[PDB]
Formats: sequence, C-alpha cells, structure tokens
Amino acid sequence: MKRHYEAVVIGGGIIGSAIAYYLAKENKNTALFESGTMGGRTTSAAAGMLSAHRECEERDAFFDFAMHSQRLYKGLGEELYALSGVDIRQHNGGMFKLAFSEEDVLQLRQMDDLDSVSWYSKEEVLEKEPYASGDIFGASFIQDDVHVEPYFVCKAYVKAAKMLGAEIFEHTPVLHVERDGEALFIKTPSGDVWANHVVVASGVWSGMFFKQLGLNNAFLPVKGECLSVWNDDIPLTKTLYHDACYIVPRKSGRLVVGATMKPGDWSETPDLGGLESVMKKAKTMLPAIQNMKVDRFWAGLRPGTKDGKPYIGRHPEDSRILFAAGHFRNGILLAPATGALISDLIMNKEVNQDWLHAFRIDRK
Amino acid sequence: MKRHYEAVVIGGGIIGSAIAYYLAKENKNTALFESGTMGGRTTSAAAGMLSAHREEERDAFFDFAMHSQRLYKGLGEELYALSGVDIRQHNGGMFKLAFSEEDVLQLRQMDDLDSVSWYSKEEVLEKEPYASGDIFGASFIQDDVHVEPYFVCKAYVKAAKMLGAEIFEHTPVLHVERDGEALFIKTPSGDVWANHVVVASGVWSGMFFKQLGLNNAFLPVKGECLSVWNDDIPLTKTLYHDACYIVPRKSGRLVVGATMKPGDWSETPDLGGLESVMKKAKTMLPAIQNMKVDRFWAGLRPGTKDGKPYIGRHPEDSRILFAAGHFRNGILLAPATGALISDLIMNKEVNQDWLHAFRIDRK
Amino acid sequence: MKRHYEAVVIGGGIIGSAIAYYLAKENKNTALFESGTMGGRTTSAAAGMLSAHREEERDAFFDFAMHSQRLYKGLGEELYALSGVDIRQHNGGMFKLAFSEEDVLQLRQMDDLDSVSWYSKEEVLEKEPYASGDIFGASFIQDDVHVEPYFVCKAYVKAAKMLGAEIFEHTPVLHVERDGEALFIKTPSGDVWANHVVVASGVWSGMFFKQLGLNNAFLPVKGECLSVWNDDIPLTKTLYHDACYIVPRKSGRLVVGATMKPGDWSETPDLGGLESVMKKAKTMLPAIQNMKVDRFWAGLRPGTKDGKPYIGRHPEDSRILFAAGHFRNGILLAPATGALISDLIMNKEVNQDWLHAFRIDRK
Amino acid sequence: MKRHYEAVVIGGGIIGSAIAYYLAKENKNTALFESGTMGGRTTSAAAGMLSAHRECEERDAFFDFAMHSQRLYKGLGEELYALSGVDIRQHNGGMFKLAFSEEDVLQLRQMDDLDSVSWYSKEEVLEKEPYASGDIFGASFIQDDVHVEPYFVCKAYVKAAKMLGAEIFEHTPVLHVERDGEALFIKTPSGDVWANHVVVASGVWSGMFFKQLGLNNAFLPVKGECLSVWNDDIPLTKTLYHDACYIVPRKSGRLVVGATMKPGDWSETPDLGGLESVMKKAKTMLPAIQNMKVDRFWAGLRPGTKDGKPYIGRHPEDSRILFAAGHFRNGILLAPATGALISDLIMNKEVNQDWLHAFRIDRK
Ligand SMILES: Cc1cc2nc3c(=O)[nH]c(=O)nc-3n(C[C@H](O)[C@H](O)[C@H](O)COP(=O)(O)OP(=O)(O)OC[C@H]3O[C@@H](n4cnc5c(N)ncnc54)[C@H](O)[C@@H]3O)c2cc1C
Ligand SMILES: Cc1cc2nc3c(=O)[nH]c(=O)nc-3n(C[C@H](O)[C@H](O)[C@H](O)COP(=O)(O)OP(=O)(O)OC[C@H]3O[C@@H](n4cnc5c(N)ncnc54)[C@H](O)[C@@H]3O)c2cc1C
Ligand SMILES: Cc1cc2nc3c(=O)[nH]c(=O)nc-3n(C[C@H](O)[C@H](O)[C@H](O)COP(=O)(O)OP(=O)(O)OC[C@H]3O[C@@H](n4cnc5c(N)ncnc54)[C@H](O)[C@@H]3O)c2cc1C
Ligand SMILES: Cc1cc2nc3c(=O)[nH]c(=O)nc-3n(C[C@H](O)[C@H](O)[C@H](O)COP(=O)(O)OP(=O)(O)OC[C@H]3O[C@@H](n4cnc5c(N)ncnc54)[C@H](O)[C@@H]3O)c2cc1C
Repeated sequence: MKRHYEAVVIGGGIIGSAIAYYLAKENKNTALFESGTMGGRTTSAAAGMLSAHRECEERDAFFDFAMHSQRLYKGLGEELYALSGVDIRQHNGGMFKLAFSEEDVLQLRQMDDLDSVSWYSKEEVLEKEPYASGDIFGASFIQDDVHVEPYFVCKAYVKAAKMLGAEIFEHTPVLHVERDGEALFIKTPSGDVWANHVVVASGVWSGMFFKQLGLNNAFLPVKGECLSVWNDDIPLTKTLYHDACYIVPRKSGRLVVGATMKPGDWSETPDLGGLESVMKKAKTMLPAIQNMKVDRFWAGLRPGTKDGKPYIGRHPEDSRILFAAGHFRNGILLAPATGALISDLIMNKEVNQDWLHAFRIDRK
Repeated sequence: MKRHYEAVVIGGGIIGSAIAYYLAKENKNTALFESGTMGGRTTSAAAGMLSAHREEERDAFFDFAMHSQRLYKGLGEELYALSGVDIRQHNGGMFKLAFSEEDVLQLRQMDDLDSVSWYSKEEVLEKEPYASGDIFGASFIQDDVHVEPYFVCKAYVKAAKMLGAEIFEHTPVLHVERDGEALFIKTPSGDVWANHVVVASGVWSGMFFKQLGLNNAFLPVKGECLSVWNDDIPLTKTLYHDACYIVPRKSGRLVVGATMKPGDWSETPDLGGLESVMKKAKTMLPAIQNMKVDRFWAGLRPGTKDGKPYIGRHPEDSRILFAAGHFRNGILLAPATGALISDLIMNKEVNQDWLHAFRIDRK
Repeated sequence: MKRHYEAVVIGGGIIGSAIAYYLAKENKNTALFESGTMGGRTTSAAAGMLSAHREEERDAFFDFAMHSQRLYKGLGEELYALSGVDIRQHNGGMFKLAFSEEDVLQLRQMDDLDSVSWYSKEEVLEKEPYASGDIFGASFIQDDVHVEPYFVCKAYVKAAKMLGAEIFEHTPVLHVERDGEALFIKTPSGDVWANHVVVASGVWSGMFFKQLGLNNAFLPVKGECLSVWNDDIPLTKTLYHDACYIVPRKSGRLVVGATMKPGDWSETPDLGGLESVMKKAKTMLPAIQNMKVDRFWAGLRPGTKDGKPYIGRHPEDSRILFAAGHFRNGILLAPATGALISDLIMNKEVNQDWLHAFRIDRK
Repeated sequence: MKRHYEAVVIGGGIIGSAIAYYLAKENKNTALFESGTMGGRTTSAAAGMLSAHRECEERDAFFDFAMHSQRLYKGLGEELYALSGVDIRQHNGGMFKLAFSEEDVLQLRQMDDLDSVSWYSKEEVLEKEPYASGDIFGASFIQDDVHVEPYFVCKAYVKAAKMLGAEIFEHTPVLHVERDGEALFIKTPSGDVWANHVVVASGVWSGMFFKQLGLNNAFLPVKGECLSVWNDDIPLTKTLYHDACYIVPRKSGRLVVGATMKPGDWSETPDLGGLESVMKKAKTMLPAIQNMKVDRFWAGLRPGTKDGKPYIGRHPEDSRILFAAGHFRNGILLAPATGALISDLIMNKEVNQDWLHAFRIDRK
C-alpha cells in the first residue's frame, strides 16, 4: 500500500470496478478498497439482464442513460477480454415481456413505436418458445435486452484495471473519509491513504459516507431472492419477463429465476417463503420448469433511493469527492455508463448535462 | 482383498452396514462391497425418525418395528465405543398433529398404547407454542425419537471394521453365481468366493433377485427434502402430519419433508416438489416462512409390491440372504434387520412370525 | 429494534455471544449487533481445543485460562437446556508430541501439574498406534478437550435470545458516540441509546478504539485449515506439536491446522498454505496421506502488541467495555470473558489480577 | 420408454453423448442410458486440453486420429450451440510444453519439424508469460493445442441430440446385454428394451459388458486428482505443461491444475497426499500460484487399457454390437472422432481403415 493515489474508489462491486478500470485507462494512479472480495455482494446476486425497457417507464434522461450504457456493452466483452482473460459470458437471445391480461397487452403496446420493440401474438410467441405458458395474450419482443454474467463483468473489469496499473485491496474496509486537509485521506484497518479524488461506490452501504461527509442521502435495501435450475429438456433462447419477475437462460443450460422484493430487509440469504413465491411465479410463466432440477438459491440487497434513481456525481460542496451508488434494479446495465461518467467528471471532461442533473446528489 | 470370505454383504447403506457389524461381532470373517461411498444413497436422504407408531393395524411388522426401536436403546454408546462416531440421538419426541375431527378419531385409536397420549390444542400449544393454531390437538409419542442416519451408518461400518470386517467402497458387485459347492461374486477388481452372500442394495436390489431366479421387484418412491436454520424459536418435538414432518436437529437445523414420487429414479429435487414441501411445512409451523434455507436434497425409498421389506433367505438356497425394501422405515428397522440376518446366517433360532412376514416368496 | 437498551454488544463471534448471554442471565435488557451472521468469522474457522496447557510461564493469563476451562464443565448441558443446541463436546484429551530431546525437556516442565503426565514413545503408541513412529513420547493432558466453536456460539446466542436478548444480524455498528449523559451507537437502520456498550468485534475492533480516543491496534494472524475423513483408523486423542494439531471430531472428521500468516487479511486459504498444513500433518500422523479431503478454510486470529486480549473498561469511561484480541485461545476464553465483562457491568467484585492483565492501557 | 430403438448407447459420458448426437444427426431412432447424470463421472474430472502432441509420441494412426478429432472441433461449438443453447467454452490460448533440463529440450525439439510446433528460448517464453518458472530452459509452443470445458461439451452434445430426437434416460443403469435373439435387448431396472445396435460407452466400467459378451477386454482405472485456484493477479494465456502435469487458464479466471497418476485406485475423491503432490508440482511450474486462493479439488478415473489405446469398433463376432471405451488421458480430444467413427460404422459407411485397425477389439 502506498501513501498517495490520484484517485481512490471505495467499494468493489460492479460499479466500483468499472470506475477503477475507466480511471486506469486514463492512466490515473488509482486504488480500490473493498471490505470482502470483488463482486461478493449485490453484484453476485444479480441476474445480468441489460434491460433498458423497464419498467416500461417514461422516456426521460434515465432512459437515455440506460440506452447509452446498453450501447457501451457492444464491444465491452472483447475490450475487457483482451486485457483480463475474463469472459463476461454475453448472451444475445433477447426478451419476451409476456402479457397475461388485456390490461397487460394495453400497457406493453405503449412501446410498439420504439424501433427495438415489436409485438408478438400468442401464436407468434409460442412459435418461438413452445414452452411459454399457454395463458399468455402475446408479448413485447425486445431484440437488444440481452444479458451477461454480473460476477464476471465485475472480474473482467477489475482484472483489466490491475493490468492497466490499478491497485486492488480486498479485505480492506474503509472506516472513514476526511475531508479537511489539503488532500483527502481515507482510514483503513491497515492505516491511512491520501487521495486527490475519492469515489464512493459502496452500494447499499454508502449511507455511512454520505453522513460522514455532511449529507443525508439514505439507502433502503430491497432484498431479492433468486434460484437457478438445470434446463436439460426444453429449448429456451429468449428471456421471459412478467411483472418484475424473470426466467433467464444461461449459456450453461442453467435458468436464473427471480425475484422477490423485500424492502427494509438487510439479510443476504433466502428464507423459505421467499423461494416458495419465486417458484410459484415461475411456473405460471413456464409450466415445464416445475420438473426441472434445482441447482442454487441466493439473495442480494438492491440499493434503494428515495426517488428510485442512483446518485452519480460530485459532492455539492467538494469536487474531489464523488458518489456512484443507488442503482436499484439496474446496476449491471448501468455499470459502464456510470464508470465512464465518474471518470470523465474526475478528468474535468465535458459530460452530458441531462445525465449530470438527473443523478446529482442534491435532489430537493 | 482376499480370495474367500465367510460372508459377503452387497451394499453399504444403513442396512448393509448393520448386517456387517452384527456378522463381525459374531467373529464371521466378513466383507462388504459398496458401489459408491458408505451411506451415499437413500440412507443419506433420510430424516432419521424412529417412528413405529404410524397407524394402521398392529401386526408382525409393528412388533418388529417396536423390537428395533428397543435395540436403539444402548446402540449409540455401543457403537461410539468401537467407532468414535456419534449417531446424534435426540430424545425430544413427536407430536402427530390433528387438523380435522377425522384426524382426531384416527389418532385416538393408538390411545390404549402406554407410549402414547392425546393432547388437546391448548396442551400442544403449551409445549410447542409455535405449532399451527389450526390444530385440533396432537398424539404425543414420547419414544419416537430421531438420529442422523448417515452417522448411524458410519458408526456401524467403522465398528465392524474395528471388529475385522473388510470394507470395499467403489466396488460394484456385478454378478452373484450360485452353481458350485461355494458361492462367488464378480467385481471389476476380481472375483471373490463366499459361504454366505447378503443382498443389501436398497432399491437397486432387483438386479440380484433376477440373476438368482426370483422375480422380486422394487419401485422407487422418490422423496424430496429441505433444511432451514431455526435461529429464532424454541422447538423440541418433531411435528408430523399426513406423512410430512419437521424434525429439530441438535445443530439448530430443521429437517423438512417430504414428497412421494413413485417411479421416479432421479436423486435431486425438482422445483415443483420443493415448492410443495414448503407449502406443507407452513401449514404445520407458520414461522417457518422466515427461516433461512440451508439445503435441499432427495433420495429413493425402496418400495415393494406390498409395502414390506424382504428380509431372509433365498427359498431355494440358504447360503443367500436378502435385506431390501424398507420403505419409509429403513433407519428404524436397521438394527433389528442386522440382528435377524446375522442370526439366520449363524443358524440361531429367530422369531418365526417376523421370519414369515419378511420372507422372499410372497403372494 | 428499540430506542434504548441497558447494554449493547457490538460483534457476534463467540465472545460477543457469550457476553450477551451472561448479561441476559443477569436480567439486563440486552441487544447484540453483528455485521454478518452470528459466528460467521474467526469463530467459524477455529478448531475448538480447550488448551490452557500451552507452555510458557504460569501467570495471570494461565489462571484465567484454567478458570475458563473450569467454566466449560456444565456449559454444554446449561446451554442445551435453553437453546436446543449441542456444543459438540469431546473428552478424548491431547497428546503434545515430542520429536527431539529439546522437545522432551520443554514438555517435562509441565510435569508437576496434576492434569499432565509424560508418556514414552511406547506408551503413546499403545494408546494411539498410528501416531508417528518418530516421536520421543508425548505430554498427555487429559482435560484439554475440544468443542465445535460455531455451535458454542449458536448455543449462547439462542440461549440469550430465550432470556430476552435481542439480536440483530446484518447490522453493522458504524460509530459509538461518547458525549452525552448516555451513550449511543449509529447503524444503517438507525441509532440506538445505551447505558453500556461492549466492543466485541474481534480483529476489526480497532475501528472503535480509535473512535474513542484509544490507539489499541490489532494485527490479523491468518490461519489456514483443512479437514479429512478418518474412515479407517482409531484416533481418540488430539495430536499437537509446534502449534500444529490434528483433532478428531465426533463425526469421523479430522480437523487439521494451521498456518500463521501475520498481516494477511484474506479469509480463504492460499495454495502454499494448504500445502504446508498437509506436509506437517503427515509428520504427526503418516496415514493421513490416504484420507479423503473434506474442506479447506481460513480465518483471522485477532493479534495484539503483547499477545494478550483487551478485556475490560475504557480507562476514561466505565460505560464502555472491550473484549477483543483472544489470539489462539478465543474459544477457551469465551466463558470467562463473558462472565468478566458481565460482572464488571453489574459492578460486582472481580479478580483484580485478571482485571489488570487484560486492561486497555498497557505499555 | 419405448420397446424398440434402432440404436442404443450405454453410458452418458462425453463419448456416449457424441455417439448419441451423431446417430441422431443421421436420423436413427436412438436412446442413451446412463446410471447417474450426464457427464457426472470421468468426463467431469477432465481438464479439457485438446492435445494431440502428447506424449510427444510416435507418428502413427493414433496421432492422425487425434489430429483429425482436433480438426473436427473447429466448428463444433458453433454447430452444437445452434441446437442446444450450450456453450462449450472454447479457449484458443495455446500451449507451452516447458523444459527444465537439457534432456527435456532434446526430447521436445524432436517435434520442431511439425508446422504447428515451434521452439521458444527461456527469454522468448518469459516475454509471453513472465510468471513461468525462471528455471525453465525454453518451451515447445503449440498453437492448436487449445482447450474446452468437458462437462459442457458433454451437455451441448446430449442437449443437441435430444433436439434431434434422441431419448435420454438418466438414473437408468444397464444391467445386461443379450445377445441371442433376432434383435439385441438390454435390461434396466425399469424393464427391457430391444435394439438393432448397441454401443458400449461406459468408460472405465465397460469390462462388465465385454465379459457379458464373451470378451476378455479389461479396464484399469488410473485415478487423477486435480484442484483449481483463482488467478486474480497474474496474466496467463497459455497452458503450461510439463511431464504430464498442467496449469490450464480458464475463461473464468480459474486455473485448472493437475494431475496425479494412481493405477488401480477406483476412488473418486482426492486424498491428502495426492493434492499435496499436485500443489508441489504446480509451484515448480508457476511460482506465483502459491499465493493464489484455492477453489475446488476433485478426482476422476482415467479408463486404462492393456496397450494404452481405446477400443472403438464392432464386436469381432457381431456387427450389431460396438464399443467405444478406453480413452486414457485423451477422451475429450477424441470425443468427436469417436462419435463420428461409431456412427459411420453403424450406418455401414466406409471409414478410414488405419483407424478401424488401430482401435479394433481383438488386439492379439
Ligand atoms: C436478485 C437481484 C437481481 C438483480 N438483477 C439485475 C439485473 O438483471 N440487471 C441489473 O442491471 N441489475 C440487477 N440487480 C441490481 C444490481 O445487482 C445492483 O444494482 C448492482 O449490483 C449494484 O452494484 P454496486 O457495485 O453498487 O453494489 P455491490 O455489488 O453491492 O457492491 C458494493 C461493494 O462495496 C463494498 N463496501 C461496502 N462498504 C464498504 C466499506 N466501508 N469499505 C470498502 N468497501 C465497502 C461492499 O462490500 C460491496 O462489495 C439485481 C439485484 C438483485 C438483488
Ligand atoms: C425416520 C425415517 C425417515 C426417513 N426418511 C426418508 C426420506 O426422507 N427419504 C427417503 O428416500 N427414505 C427415507 N427413509 C427410509 C429409507 O428406508 C432409508 O433411508 C433407506 O432404506 C436405507 O436403506 P438401504 O441401506 O437398504 O438403502 P441405501 O441407503 O440406498 O443403500 C443401498 C446401497 O447399495 C449400494 N449398491 C447398489 N447396487 C450395488 C451393487 N450392484 N454393488 C455394490 N453396491 C451396490 C448402493 O450404492 C447403496 O449405497 C426414512 C426412514 C426413516 C426410518
Ligand atoms: C482450540 C482453539 C483453536 C483455535 N483455532 C483457531 C484457528 O484455527 N484459526 C483462527 O483464526 N483462530 C483460532 N482460534 C481462536 C480465535 O481467538 C477464535 O477463533 C476467535 O477469537 C473468536 O473471537 P471473536 O468472537 O472475538 O472474533 P470473531 O469470531 O471474528 O467475531 C467478531 C465479530 O464481530 C463482527 N463485527 C466486526 N465489526 C463489526 C461492526 N463494526 N459492527 C457489527 N459487528 C462487527 C464480525 O462480523 C465478527 O462476526 C482458536 C481458538 C481455540 C481456543
Ligand atoms: C484428472 C483428469 C484430467 C483429464 N484431462 C483430460 C484432458 O485434458 N483432455 C482429454 O482429452 N482427456 C482428459 N482426461 C480423460 C477423460 O476424462 C476421459 O478419457 C474421458 O472423460 C472418458 O470419457 P467416457 O465418456 O468414456 O467416460 P466417463 O465420463 O467416465 O463416462 C462413462 C459413463 O458411463 C456410465 N456407466 C457406467 N456403467 C454403466 C451402466 N452399467 N449402465 C449405464 N451407464 C453406465 C458412467 O456412469 C459414466 O457416466 C482426464 C481425466 C482425468 C481423470
């Protein structure tokens, strides 16, 4: 460990990893501190859908940033693979947003006008995925709402960063950021470090730093419980989606299935009721999944915010301190765009101003 | 691995392990052959309740079960002395819950028994305050205890080993040959002579029956299970209802099961099966919703035409014995099964009702 | 989660769990906060030997260790009654082997002790025939037993819970604030007042010392371990030598360790470390070569400047107590640690030598 | 389960799976029986090196068949991915066959003349892999000795086969093959099945069937113990090889490390001495591996034969019965060629005759 770095990233989930990579690409002398292991928390629980077309939202700055981050994924695997040897495991099968009611059709067809989205009838869906529940009314088909394996996106980024010269310290919690001196300094159990810039990327645990730094931004965990099966019997290429729940086909023959929404619950292992409700929901979407062998079960804490958007930007009173946290259901999608934005801000480059405003810290 | 043994045991689940111990205890130069690892199959999937009181009619089967339940009395200490292995015995007891009047009536027929009592809703809820508030009371059975089946199995085999028995894991027996003055079996590592052969291969035993001119068939009844951590509530007694159960282990885990899928040979749980085990558990113990899941698993109960095991001699050849088909009660029945098979080999006198009830040629 | 507790315990390893039980036993309205899961850290990685006889000099530390070893006497039954959790106690005892004359000499200095005897090569090999044939004999210590540390931890916490203590997993404490008429701590889920705060955060305790104007430092000494299945040989006693050990569990597993890597904060084993644990084990028990590996793991021993824990009051503030830095002996010391912290809070009189040896301001 | 199939494959390792796929491609009504799960035995233990240039052998029929099977891998992933959704996880990093002595150099340079093999000096190796042991004398570099994940090759094949119409029955041991009737029939615990052709592909357990069928072909298990680490710190693209031991970099950042040779040992979990010796050997090849975190440990039974080559072909007295078993250290490499050969023989196509002879059952 050195005394000084030009930039310091606090937290080693996917968000922190992207930032570290993107700073090291700019040849900034960078260090990242992580409590446990890289990707060991909410990043590991994640399904890895790169879904910008959710929750079929309004067309705002949040959506453009999503579409943009989705674009940045196009050569990302190849880019990071060349430097890290780590494959992010990209699957380009696409997505069916299923409908089970007339009200479902109606709401989904409010997107048909986007060029990426077309509408399929009951018959047209089943032509492509015969095992989709027979009770469906049709589906929104999205070509670009693909997926990746979040753990490995995280490992590709951090490995790539190391190779570009970044310093990674696992098992090193940051206890405090200060704040007063000419330079910033951070305290660890292995002693202190000085920095020209500090990025807080500690997901749902980021409140500590906000408060240490005179800010009242709070985070609310929303726990999500998932499970996986082995699909040894059925063809399934497209991700099936309904009402925030999903069945995601992996390149291994596993299906990733989720998920519960449990606000205020900080626990990181599934309880019995959670898994039960996930299993019940999955069968309505793909009946054949009931005969599939269970593989793993797990949970993770989505980092919730008061308005549901992340905080990505400078401390309103100190340009040296940045935050990148609060990616609720979409931290995997947004990881590259978050990483690029943070890096550009630190380099004093000019950034999209709608994005700066949307994810600013001081939102009154 | 020798050329000859006095006795060969084929299969190292709880049953085969037991037989081998009783044989070794009698100074019979004994070998055991197991395809995989000791206890690695159905034995591993079992909850380990010693429940004889399962009513319906009190026949030969019932006596044998009660006799075996008695045999578990000093077993733990006995095997621990020889093996260093704890069978993890738990003396809490069992409540067989009632959810209807029909339930109450059927359970009250065991009342005459000394080991059984009826409890009312209010009396059950004093003892287990977290049992479902929908219960109409429960049959309490103080002596229907539980063990950890894997460790009973490991205890026995390690004991037999200390008594001289030779154990061969990763050694499938391919054929038993009956023709000559002595028996022999075939394995991939060579062929071994024997004076007695015991077939203890659980649901896979059919292979050998057929080889030896008998048409005895086994049907697997797959059972899926899960465990949760009970970190929050007191629960001393096993809860039971309609063949499902919640069993508190001395680790703080709860063992919960089980499905019943006949004709399925798969040994890992399906999603639908695990879903129904969770549904059922919640009806017995509502708080189970909020307990963190630990593990999920499955195994194959060895079913037979009439529900009863085959324990005894080949009707044409007293050198050959079978010990397979302990449906929902293989753990309970293992000590008595072991002692019976051993006694028969040794030509001792045995209960002739038990001999008749578990015989090979039935119709 | 309430606004106020009489006592708050920060950390749920074996130590914090113990403290919480003793506090709850005294009817103190008690809360415990743990970052992860109860016992999920160093406590989980510990072998669980109760070894006080570790010579060198017999000081205050030694008495305390012996006192704690006495406290384990009815503990298992005591905690089982309240919790339903078995601490998995094993009374086999320990051989501290000798491989040289230097070895013999150093070990023979404990001879005067009543709980200790010397055995010759031939006497050790009668008892444990598989111990290395290179031994020059061993110090036998009948009462240096072992437990399963995770379950001692779970036993205590579940007991405290049954006595009224409120437990909060997944709840890191971020700050202790000292300024006002009463203490408070800060958590992500809100802030809580307290009359006493106990810091029991193992190797991570430094955070709090600093916050509270004290410069006490912790150095982790990582220890890597493995387990094998002993399916083939008798082994009742623990084997010990030069801080490495082989411990037989009542499951049939052997627990083997350990490395000593100071300044390493990683909690999973490296390859080099596991290689050296295997090398060492084989020198003590050659047959271990042929035993199938089960698991490998690691944890961080909480080291201090002088090797001793800090157990006691903030020298400036009697509302604040510390219980951290039990280097190689946190499991052994947990009952006495729990009773000491509890007694201090309750203002009872305590051994003043022990109070002095484990005090916070040392130099 | 049906009464009759045109062909029946006994055993569901990689060999059996390839055969099932290749028969189903020819639209033969096919069934495969497996005791446990697909790929659950020796196929799962395997490293997945597709190495034809071992043990730097003589240039014979065995070698050509290997080179050929290696060629068949070129579009195999894409071929099977289109039908199964399962990625075989192909890595094209290549191989260094390291030398630690003058005798090592000498023996390795007996291959320089092959166009696929060039020689690197100590310096040239370290230029590419700085972490290779400094005690090396140089290395044979092989561009095409790539690798795959054997479990998934096996799953891709079996899934592809199902889609082509094949019937897969896991948890169904074959008890007996007979033999006498007009048609062949096999006995399972779920009852009997008739077949026009029977393929024995039961790896190291195949002796049973040879003997049931009047043949004395024996198999000797050679147990192999392996472990994996996480390489989070070091660049490593090339497989390192020395004296039958190996460090294989996976696309996940794991390194696969092996292996012991234990003849006559039928056990399928590592013992302590085995793993110790694997760890000791690995450090001499890549010193930095000693600081790497352990992940998994496992073992498998190589299916040995009297002469070290497999048996791939017809029963010398019955054209309806075939065997494909005894791929010692190279079943993953040879899986496609074995599958193609068996299928062609069953279809009475004309096959390479040197290959037929080399792997014939009756080798006196
Ligand atoms: C079941 C589930 C499914 C999901 N599926 C998707 C999906 O399909 N697509 C999608 O885009 N998103 C998904 N998400 C959301 C996604 O997981 C999150 O938005 C994202 O992982 C947040 O990334 P992060 O790096 O901010 O958080 P984390 O991965 O939680 O990382 C934060 C890191 O900071 C570390 N840290 C905390 N405190 C400190 C400290 N004091 N010092 C040092 N380090 C510290 C933590 O240890 C942690 O490793 C899902 C979430 C769940 C729960
Ligand atoms: C309280 C209680 C709870 C129970 N719960 C369950 C439950 O939840 N689920 C359930 O399924 N059952 C349950 N059971 C009962 C079940 O009967 C036992 O779990 C099981 O019967 C053990 O019987 P076994 O030793 O005959 O079979 P197994 O344990 O299956 O052992 C047979 C052994 O034979 C070996 N073998 C087979 N063929 C060969 C061969 N050719 N050569 C060499 N070896 C061979 C196999 O490898 C296997 O290890 C329960 C029983 C009780 C009493
Ligand atoms: C026979 C024997 C064998 C042993 N073997 C080993 C061994 O092999 N390896 C080894 O490493 N040690 C070993 N030990 C001894 C070791 O001292 C114990 O394993 C350990 O000390 C338990 O101590 P603890 O409860 O203080 O720490 P831990 O078990 O580490 O518990 C501290 C807890 O505090 C929590 N925490 C930390 N910070 C916060 C916060 N800010 N807010 C809330 N919670 C927090 C952590 O989550 C952690 O769970 C052994 C001891 C004995 C007696
Ligand atoms: C540590 C190790 C590393 C290796 N690395 C490599 C490598 O890098 N490259 C390479 O090319 N090779 C490697 N190998 C070799 C390779 O694993 C084998 O050559 C290959 O897997 C053999 O394939 P198989 O399908 O014949 O055998 P298996 O995968 O063993 O399959 C045989 C199947 O038949 C089934 N079966 C058995 N009996 C019956 C029955 N009676 N009824 C029904 N089914 C039955 C079994 O259950 C099993 O699933 C390695 C081996 C080991 C042990």
